[PDB]
Amino acid sequence: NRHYYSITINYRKNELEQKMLLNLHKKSWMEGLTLQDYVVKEMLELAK
Amino acid sequence: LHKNDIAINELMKRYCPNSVLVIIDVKPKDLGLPTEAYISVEEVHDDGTPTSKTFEHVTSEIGAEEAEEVGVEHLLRDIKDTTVGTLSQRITNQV
Amino acid sequence: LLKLFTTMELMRWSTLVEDYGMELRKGSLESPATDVFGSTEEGEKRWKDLKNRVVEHNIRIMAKYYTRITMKRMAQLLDLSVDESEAFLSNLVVNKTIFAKVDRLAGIINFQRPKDPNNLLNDWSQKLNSLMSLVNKTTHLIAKEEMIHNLQ
Amino acid sequence: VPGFLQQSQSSGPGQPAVWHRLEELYTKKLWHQLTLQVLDFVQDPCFAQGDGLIKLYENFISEFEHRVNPLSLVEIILHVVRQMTDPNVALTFLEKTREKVKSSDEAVILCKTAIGALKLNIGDLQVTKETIEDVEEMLNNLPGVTSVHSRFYDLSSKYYQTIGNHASYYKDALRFLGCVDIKDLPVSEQQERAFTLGLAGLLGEGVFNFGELLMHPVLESLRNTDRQWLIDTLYAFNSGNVERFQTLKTAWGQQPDLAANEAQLLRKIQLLCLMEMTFTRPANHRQLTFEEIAKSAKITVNEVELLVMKALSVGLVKGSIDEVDKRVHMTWVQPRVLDLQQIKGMKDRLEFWCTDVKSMEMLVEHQAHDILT
Repeated sequence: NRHYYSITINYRKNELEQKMLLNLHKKSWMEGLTLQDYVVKEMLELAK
Repeated sequence: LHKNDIAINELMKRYCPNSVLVIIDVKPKDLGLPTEAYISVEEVHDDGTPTSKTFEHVTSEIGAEEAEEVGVEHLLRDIKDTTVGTLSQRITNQV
Repeated sequence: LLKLFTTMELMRWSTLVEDYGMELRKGSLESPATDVFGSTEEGEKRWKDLKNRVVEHNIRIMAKYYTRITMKRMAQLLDLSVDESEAFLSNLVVNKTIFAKVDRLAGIINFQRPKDPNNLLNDWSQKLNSLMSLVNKTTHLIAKEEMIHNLQ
Repeated sequence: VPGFLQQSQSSGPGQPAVWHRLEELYTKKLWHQLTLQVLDFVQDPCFAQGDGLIKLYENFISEFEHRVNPLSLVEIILHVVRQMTDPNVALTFLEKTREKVKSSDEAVILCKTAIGALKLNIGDLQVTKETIEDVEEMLNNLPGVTSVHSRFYDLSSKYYQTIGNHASYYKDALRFLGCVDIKDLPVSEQQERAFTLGLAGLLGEGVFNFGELLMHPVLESLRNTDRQWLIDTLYAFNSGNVERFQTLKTAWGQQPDLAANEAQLLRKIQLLCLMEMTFTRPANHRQLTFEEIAKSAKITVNEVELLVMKALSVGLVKGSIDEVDKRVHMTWVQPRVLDLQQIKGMKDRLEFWCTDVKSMEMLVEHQAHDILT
């Protein structure tokens, strides 16, 4: 901070792109179709 | 894709043996995981057409990388993650 | 020879004897039928050993298809008496090549499967395996939806 | 040189009219109109002693011109070899045109198809497949012409004449039905094609399905002019299956070549019902009783084993057999083709899964939306 001073960084709204940034991220993370993903008693025997 | 898209790939095959085209979407709407991908091959046809060049669909999937989620995943900030085990699996079922 | 080894199914053992009974008269070279069927004490052992090839190769494919079988049906399928089956049931099971539960009171016998305790694989192969084909529908459906909607 | 075409000027009525232009074609040095007019003379049926005398000058033409594609050079020489009648001295000249002509357009694909065409007198079965396989190796890239692929089917179809894997002929027919869209040949020739095509394709059992593309539009237009009883028994193997009268009908009209495959084709209809009866019905109703197989397939109780277990190796059904009650259990299924009643039968039992699940899925959304919020 001697000989320098920092500067403020704010985001002018890209939200058009930022809205799809959330949609592209979460949809790809939601079971790929939301369908795909949708040790029985034994997983409950390991759970017990 | 208009029919003219056959000539864009064949021109740039000097750069790459097989040029994969990616159809994207600037405005997210429907029905799901967005954009698209095609590959350029020749299957001809069973009916006997002259050799037919038609782009076959390539499954597209989003992926991540280190250090790139810094600013990307920051700006949203409104998402609830996740929660795995209660709401996460059941909302999918309704969908 | 190789026909019985590939795809198996069923054939009358005498028809195999019709083919392998001519090799005695075949020749030119009779030496293949000499070392085998030419010797009386060596042939009778290899004849019953030839039986072990044809009868067990049925048991090998039948163990895959059982489920269950009646004892009387096994006799006409193995082309011999039920008592010869019990002898072929005893000598093959002591080799523990195929697990079998044999009930002689009602005649219902079967090859494996061990009592069906299975739970996970019943539910997993149901939900995981089969529904993967059910959830892959729209995946390649929108792939072909692009195909049909671009031309027509 | 100009005096050579002046003595051959008039071959009869109407011949000189197009030949007066032919002499002005090379003097103007335009080799396209000279290609098409000679090809028009090649297309014009002749003995032909006209194209046989000019083949020496046409050989000299290709020398200094060096450009025009050998495709026109192959089309003229195949009418000339009809006058020569000798495949030996012609193949020496045919390979001569292959080595002397080198261009970006492949001269091997058009020459090798011409070599095997003249090789039918060798007669076959020895050196054929070597020059037959060489075609599609170079033709693999780039098959843009797609017309030479029909010439590739010819010598490939004559390779089948040794009998010769009948099941491969129907697979080789895909290299014909898929070589050119339009027929461009008399349908009466193709109505006797489907004569032996339906037979031979049904004879060889190497192909287990054989009914996939049997509904293709260009072959069924031939099946309209073709003998109707042969098609009605083809629908037995296309859908059928039994239809016991139709599977016998193919043995009524055509006696020969069907004697060895008779009892075999009686086996194919027996494995064709196993997949359909579970496909046609919604089932399950999965496990089947032997008396039902003994009804449809009309087979004795002792032979049901060989029947259904052979289908296990073919791959149309994997279902194990329950031999206590002698009931044959089914797994998976083999779909074949489709029918207008199959789409209507689909919308009945397909959308029924859509309307039943979504109805009770709303019940999952209704009650359980309060505990989520």
